Amino acid sequence: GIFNTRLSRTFGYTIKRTTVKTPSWAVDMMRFNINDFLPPGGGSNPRSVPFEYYRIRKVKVEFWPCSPITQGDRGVGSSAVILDDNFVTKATALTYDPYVNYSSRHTITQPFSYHSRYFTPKPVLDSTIDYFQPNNKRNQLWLRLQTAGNVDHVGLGTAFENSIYDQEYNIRVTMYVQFREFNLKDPPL
Amino acid sequence: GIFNTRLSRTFGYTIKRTTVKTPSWAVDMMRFNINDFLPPGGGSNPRSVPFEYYRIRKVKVEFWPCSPITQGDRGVGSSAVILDDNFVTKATALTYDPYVNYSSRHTITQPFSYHSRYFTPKPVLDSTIDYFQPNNKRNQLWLRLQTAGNVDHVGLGTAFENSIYDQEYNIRVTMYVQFREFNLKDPPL
Amino acid sequence: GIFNTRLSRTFGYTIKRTTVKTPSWAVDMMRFNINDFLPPGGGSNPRSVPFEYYRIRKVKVEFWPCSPITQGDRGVGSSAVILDDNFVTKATALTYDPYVNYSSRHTITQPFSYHSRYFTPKPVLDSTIDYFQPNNKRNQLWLRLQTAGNVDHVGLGTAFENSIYDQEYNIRVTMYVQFREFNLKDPPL
Amino acid sequence: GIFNTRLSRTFGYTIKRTTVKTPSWAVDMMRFNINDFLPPGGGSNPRSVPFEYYRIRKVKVEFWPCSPITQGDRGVGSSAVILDDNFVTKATALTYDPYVNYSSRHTITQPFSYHSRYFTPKPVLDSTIDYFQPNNKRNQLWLRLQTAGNVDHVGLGTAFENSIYDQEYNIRVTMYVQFREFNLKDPPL
Amino acid sequence: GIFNTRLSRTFGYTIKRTTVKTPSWAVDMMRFNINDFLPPGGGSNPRSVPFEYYRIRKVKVEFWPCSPITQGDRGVGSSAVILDDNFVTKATALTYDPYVNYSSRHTITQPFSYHSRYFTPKPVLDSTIDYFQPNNKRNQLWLRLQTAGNVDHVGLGTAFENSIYDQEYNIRVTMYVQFREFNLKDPPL
Amino acid sequence: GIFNTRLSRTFGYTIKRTTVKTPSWAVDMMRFNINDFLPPGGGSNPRSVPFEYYRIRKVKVEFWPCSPITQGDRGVGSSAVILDDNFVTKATALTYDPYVNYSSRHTITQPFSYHSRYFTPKPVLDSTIDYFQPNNKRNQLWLRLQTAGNVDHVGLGTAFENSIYDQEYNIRVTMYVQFREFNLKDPPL
Repeated sequence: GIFNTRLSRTFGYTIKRTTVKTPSWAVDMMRFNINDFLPPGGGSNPRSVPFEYYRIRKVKVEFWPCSPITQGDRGVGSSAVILDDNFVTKATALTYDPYVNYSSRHTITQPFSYHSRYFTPKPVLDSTIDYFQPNNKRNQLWLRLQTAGNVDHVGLGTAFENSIYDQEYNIRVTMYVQFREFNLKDPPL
Repeated sequence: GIFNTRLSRTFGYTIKRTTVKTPSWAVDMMRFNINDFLPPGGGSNPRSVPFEYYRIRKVKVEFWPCSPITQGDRGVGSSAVILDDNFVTKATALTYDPYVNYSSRHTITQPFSYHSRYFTPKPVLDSTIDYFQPNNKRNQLWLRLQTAGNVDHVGLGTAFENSIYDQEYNIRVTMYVQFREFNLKDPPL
Repeated sequence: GIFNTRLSRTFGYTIKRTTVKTPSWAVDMMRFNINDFLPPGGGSNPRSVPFEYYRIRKVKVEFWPCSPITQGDRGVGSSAVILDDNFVTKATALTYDPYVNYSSRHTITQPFSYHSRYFTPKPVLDSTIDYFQPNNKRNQLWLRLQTAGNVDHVGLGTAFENSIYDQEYNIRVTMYVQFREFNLKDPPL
Repeated sequence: GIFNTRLSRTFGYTIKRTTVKTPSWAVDMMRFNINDFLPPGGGSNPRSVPFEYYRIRKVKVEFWPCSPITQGDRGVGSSAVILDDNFVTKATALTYDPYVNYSSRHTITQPFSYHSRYFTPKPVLDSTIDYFQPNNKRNQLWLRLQTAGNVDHVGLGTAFENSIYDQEYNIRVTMYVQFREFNLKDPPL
Repeated sequence: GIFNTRLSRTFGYTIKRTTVKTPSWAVDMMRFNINDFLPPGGGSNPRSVPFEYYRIRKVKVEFWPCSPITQGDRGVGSSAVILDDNFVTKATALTYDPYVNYSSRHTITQPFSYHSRYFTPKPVLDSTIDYFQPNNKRNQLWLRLQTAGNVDHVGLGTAFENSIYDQEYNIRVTMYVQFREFNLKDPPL
Repeated sequence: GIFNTRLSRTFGYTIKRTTVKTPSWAVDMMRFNINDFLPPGGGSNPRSVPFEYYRIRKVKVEFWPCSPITQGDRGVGSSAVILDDNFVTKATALTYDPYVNYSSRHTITQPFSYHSRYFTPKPVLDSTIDYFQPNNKRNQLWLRLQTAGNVDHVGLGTAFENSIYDQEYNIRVTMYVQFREFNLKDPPL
């Protein structure tokens, strides 16, 4: 019983100002979990979408700027796809862009420019070995939609060039999911 | 955002014994409401299936017998489709089968025989005028999936021939529904 | 060195009687392990079928009744396919059939009727995440035929309607397996 | 339930040295039994390959030398196929090669040369009459895989030319068999 | 960012002499890890090949002899492919060749003969269950190139026939690997 | 063993303000060396990319502005391709644009506009004679990837029109290189 749908979530991210003169970059990570998109249900149905299995097909991360088009001290960054839960260490002012030479690098124009990334994440099945599957719609694993313990999906790391002014963003993540085995429970009343 | 699924519900019905010698029939009615198939949800989602609109496409009423194949004093009844909420009055021992000459009559062999009816019900929009639509999948009205006040659908009346022995049945109603406009709400936690 | 064969096993299951008047259902689970079908071997060959690897292709669960065709208080249940080791909790008299709205539900006529289910199970690789593969004969994983520690396969849950009389069944599970790498060891004597 | 497989076995054979000056030959025989290739099983399965019937299709006898390529006093012998259990009498130093004029003679170069023979043996059904079947894959008799009393198959006799030095060989017999009627027994535990 | 290359490594293996008269075999195992082929890098690049992911496509094990062609007491052994990390126990003088009846057996002529094996190994993801994938270039899992903790690949076991003389070998393993996601890091200086 | 890849590097350039009223231009040069893109390696591998030879195919110089779109006193400049290491002398306020009549001149809109130049540089083999090759992918010379003494490539000179305000830029140079003869060294550990 397949049901392809779309789930979204919005949150903020700010790159604080720095008095540093050099071009330094601010590094951070981004994971994706389905608990943040799918709330708990009620009653005999533990989740709000009554299905048993799921598998995330795609994610769309949108960096919607919060800064005016008149803001100066512009910069240039990079967003890369990291499917293994080993990101570059979080840094405030690093002397280089680590994600620049990555094959999945897209340039981030800053601060007043929109940046989208559309990709297929991978689940963290074993963080010790960090193995994942290649892209195959027919062979992608089905995970279970747990009650409160779903596994973290992974796949984006960023590097933003710091500035004299604060750079704020409203980040909207949209997960395109595919469920299976409609499992609604209908007790009497 | 269409999602065709199937919802079921099971309950009992008994035709008590009678010392009456004549062939008399027991008349009863059967309505269908979605509250009995779809429970209330939890949180910001008032229902367990997160959709706004619905329309019932078909219903399958199954009279599963509870009586052995050795039971005597067998009989013959009738099930008809009544799409307007004006049934023959409920009777214990009526001297005739009212639903026998109906164009939608199917014979009910009793007591140890299975009887199915598969049809398209109609909602009770105005019980004073009792108007309904003909069968058209493209033009069928969409109703709202209310929280605790959904409208009764209608469409089956029965007439069972009484017997010296009690005739029990386990009735399984299956509604084939079609929802629209996925409306999940995901607050933080 | 492929060898497709067929292994069987027979055991009993009883649904005890209840004085409860309502229609209640008895819920139970069913797992499949190869230790119960393949005994230990002897000598340098740890198992009786001299192969290294295996993968279960199909299982046929047959509910052969033990009850006469004259037994009354008949009922109606459901059998569903559960490929993830999270079954509905075992219950003696539950007020509803949980497996009724499942997409893999087959109706169980009770008590004197035969019920078969033919499906492809999945192994329990990680019970925490509960991931499994879709059906693909060419890409199905090969497991190792361990000596005394094989992994449990999963895939059936049932719901039987209780009755005044005891409902007994002789359940015959047949696993259609596929082995690989003939590994017979022939020491002297 | 046919299962064609391959069973092997390795053992030694030595032609001891002789001070005799003349060219003399050492004669010996070679039978084949399935007890030497198939060990006893364990439990309710008396054999390690769980089948009832068998029939030997082919045998490959390989004389793998043990002697260096620098060894002198080389010689020339003969291997013939003897399907009736009446071999030339075993001799240490016979004044001629008895198997030389046989229609199934292959020359054995000695001592450091490989010799293979690939043929279809015959079972010893009656040693008094010594009757056997011609080669026909469709009409070949099925024998029973006994527990500890299988019948000897026959089909090779050799004649090695003696030498001043010892001539050792590691003989690897490979039987290509065909079983029938999978008969595994699975008691409880 | 795919880069198919070839990595090699050379090491020794000796089968010590034995006074035992019988034909006995020496059993041993062979695993493959990428730490032994890929050294650690320097600086911000933890490895010498600047890539993130890898997957081993093929391995070529070459037994290059160290013994002269005049060496006697020759023998015959077997090399088999064992993709599950459960080898025959290491033995000094075992009375039989365990790997002889394996479907992946290749004969090892000893002592002065070259033996190659070219196959696709499998990683040890779970040693408890010992599951692996079949050969599929498109669906083969990508592992992470860890810093100092890579997972052992597996796939060869051997059985060498002992001798009066020591049998030495120089074993050259060549792994044909496929990397992904060039991840060079270029800090200033 | 060819490997085409892409190496990047980012740095700043500022055109300081001037009280001069006339239109004057600021002249500067730009060379390219591979030491600034490829760091030193570690151990027996002197460089981080394990190859012997290289040849630079293309370079992309990107002038990413740092100034707001509201900045006035705009200007117009020129960027030209200079493949011989004899640039116009560096000047702070020159009374004309020297690179304006060059055949390889592209107009630089200032200050808030992006300027890219994509071309094929040439190495400085002899600065006394200053000879270079025409563009030919098949005949381009292979240089050696030295340890700490690589030769400077050349090919861009600029002329920016001065302003009352400071004009800052973040310059991102991307070199598209082609290596040869994979030369990884793997000592033991």
